[PDB]
Amino acid sequence: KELIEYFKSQMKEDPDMASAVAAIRTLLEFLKRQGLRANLTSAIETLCGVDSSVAVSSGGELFLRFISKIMIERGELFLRRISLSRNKIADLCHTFIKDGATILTHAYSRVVLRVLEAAVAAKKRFSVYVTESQPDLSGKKMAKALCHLNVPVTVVLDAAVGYIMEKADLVIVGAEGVVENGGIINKIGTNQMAVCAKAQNKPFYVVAESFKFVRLFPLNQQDVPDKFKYHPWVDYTAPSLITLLFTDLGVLTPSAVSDELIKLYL
Amino acid sequence: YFKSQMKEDPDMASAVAAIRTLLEFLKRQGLRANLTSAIETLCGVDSSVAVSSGGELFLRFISSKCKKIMIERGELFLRRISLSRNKIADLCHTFIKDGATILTHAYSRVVLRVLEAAVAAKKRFSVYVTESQPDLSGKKMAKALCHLNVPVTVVLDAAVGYIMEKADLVIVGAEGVVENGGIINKIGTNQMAVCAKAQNKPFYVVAESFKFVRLFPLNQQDVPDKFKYHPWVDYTAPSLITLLFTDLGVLTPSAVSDELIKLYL
Amino acid sequence: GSELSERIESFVETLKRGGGPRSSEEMARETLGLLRQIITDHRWSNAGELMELIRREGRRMTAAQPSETTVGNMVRRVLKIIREEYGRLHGHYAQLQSNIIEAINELLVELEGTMENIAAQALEHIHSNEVIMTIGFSRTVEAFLKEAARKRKFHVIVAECAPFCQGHEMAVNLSKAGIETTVMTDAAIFAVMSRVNKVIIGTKTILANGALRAVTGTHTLALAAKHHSTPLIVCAPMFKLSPQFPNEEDSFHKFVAPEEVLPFTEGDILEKVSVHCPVFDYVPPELITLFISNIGGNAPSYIYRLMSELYHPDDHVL
Repeated sequence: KELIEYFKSQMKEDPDMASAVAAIRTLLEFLKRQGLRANLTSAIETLCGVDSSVAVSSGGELFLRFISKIMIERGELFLRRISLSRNKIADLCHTFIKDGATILTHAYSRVVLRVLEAAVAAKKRFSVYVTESQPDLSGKKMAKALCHLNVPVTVVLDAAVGYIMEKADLVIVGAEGVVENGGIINKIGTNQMAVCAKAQNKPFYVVAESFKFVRLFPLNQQDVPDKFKYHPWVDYTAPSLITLLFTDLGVLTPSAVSDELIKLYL
Repeated sequence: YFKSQMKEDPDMASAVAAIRTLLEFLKRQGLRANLTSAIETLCGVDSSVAVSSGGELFLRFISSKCKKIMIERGELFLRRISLSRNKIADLCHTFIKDGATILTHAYSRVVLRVLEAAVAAKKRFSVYVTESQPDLSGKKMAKALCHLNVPVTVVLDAAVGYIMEKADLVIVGAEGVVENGGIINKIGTNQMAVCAKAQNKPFYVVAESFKFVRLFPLNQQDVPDKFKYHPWVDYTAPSLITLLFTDLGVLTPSAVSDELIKLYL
Repeated sequence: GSELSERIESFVETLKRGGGPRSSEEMARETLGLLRQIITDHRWSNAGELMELIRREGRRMTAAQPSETTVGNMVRRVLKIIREEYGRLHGHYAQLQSNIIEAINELLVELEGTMENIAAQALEHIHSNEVIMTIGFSRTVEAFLKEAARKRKFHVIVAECAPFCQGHEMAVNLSKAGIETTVMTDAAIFAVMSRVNKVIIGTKTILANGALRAVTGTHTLALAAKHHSTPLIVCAPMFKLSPQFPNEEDSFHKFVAPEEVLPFTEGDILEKVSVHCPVFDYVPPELITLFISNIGGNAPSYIYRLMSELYHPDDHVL
């Protein structure tokens, strides 16, 4: 389908563009081309099939909710507003890093990269520990991009997150999708790090945008839909192990996301 | 001394090979200095806690015209160390259930012997093995276990917390048992023990008696740096260990200190 | 209005020198009265000039003493009142002053009533033959305790503070009412925190994440409570609630002269020894059980909504 063509076009033209943002852009571009609602649901399933991530599904659900003359206007405004979500999250999260603190980061993520790039711009000094993320060697890419900014990065082993947990002042990880109960769907090697951080009273921070809120409520690692895991690729982290949340809507607690979703009504 | 080939036959552990080498070199007071010389030389090849533990045990046992008694005692001790594994397996194979799910981290001869002794008793179970990213020994363990007619499954090192709820018990081998009760094992053992403790999952450990090292690590940094060398070993507190299956019997993490005190090492 | 400037300077000096009134209620009332006077005796045409002037005045008052988290709250409340009024009248540049004054008076009377509003909820959480302990000295907690001592009977234990032993006054005031109170040191908390059934304390400021900046020594009390699984209640009005998080803030505590910790008559060792005297501390939200406010009890997980309701997100930086 030309839908996948346009999706790959937006993904390749902009390398740092998120998957959900590109999906919403493609949906709004095809909207110019009732009956419309089924047409859209159909577009969202093909897109979801090509990239199996929670962010794309959340973005599609949010877009359709926005769809329920005026829609083009609201959609352009929404796209322009969500474009600056990275900067909105950075300007609020980069202040929580103090001098002399050691950071423990998970696999590569553009948002944490932007947060650290903004923190180092404020005349600060810290240390970072990136996990290799064995499933796919993206943690090494993160360490490379960090050392490119003149910061003392250090790649650690995927099984050493517990060995260096005592030498970490805080933990800042991304998220593929924020579930209704405040939990997060992140890389498969995230639930084990949060457990250790909680076992050693280490602040476990999470960085995510607003388009990653999804109407899901998994009770354990099994309730997660198999279409998102497929050696699973993602896991669910309980909200009791999360300290705070940094979103474009402002610094939120694990419980505020449920209130936001209830306000939105899916 | 001679090259690392007293381990020409693979089965045999490194500590037993070092003990055999030391005993044979003893057949060549002032012994002490020579022997310390020897243990230290031996250790260059193998940065492992089991080798140092066996060396310290032999040095304590040495504590010189009456060498008959020493040679006889060394021979008897070597025979006992050789019979170690059968006793450990026969005593630990009773804690495995029919249809239960087992979780292992890395390759170990002791846990493999335990699993084979359990499956020899007409028991059926599933085993999950971690790939052991540092060195791919988990795949070797799964290959050696698939031959025993056991439905083995290999999981990533980062996915140890995803399959923790499916597992019923956790059993792994220890390279060295610290005085307080903890264990010095592969880097991916402390995180697994912590994840198991958070779900009330039993955490069993199997190890011989020649691995009781007289150390007392306070954290991940107090451990000797020579054993770690991307580290290759970590420390696990005894509060995360349920029981210890050794050749002396089934004991608690608070019993190895009693043995080390009675030994006056 | 030179008299207004003189009053403002006197307030700033007494706040930066040794603080204003002794109790927080009087501090908030005086701040709100000063803000009302500023709004009355001053010239402006648009609401933007008034709101930016109030922002500047509040910034000055906060720079005078950053640890006094009672005046910035009133400034933000007045700013939110002005913004709500402007949005109601425009959603205006000739009669906006009187209505602001009426709103401020409505806020003042409820500010005073907060004490009774809090004390009225004493019988809902206190039962007979209960063992409750407290630390420090707070008027709100004093009223909350002595209001239910007439019909209910319980045992009270007051832990004094090491730098400034202020719990003695509270213990004496409670003993004068016949509650069977006991006095102890702040070093025997965990030793006695095994026969206690509940804990009630008062704070100086409530952060945005449901955390408390109370006197030094309450963090250990909360840790011991969470270890022994004892509900710890915090009685604090709404004006003790600030839209700021634990981190993202420097000068969180207040450091006073070391005279209270180590006297000046020690000798020469004072040249080598380094002494620090923190007045406040930080308590994470995970160790709090309930929040007794003027609008009833509330869990620590529902503080963000009260923040969004009371203050404006753009007025958090001030």
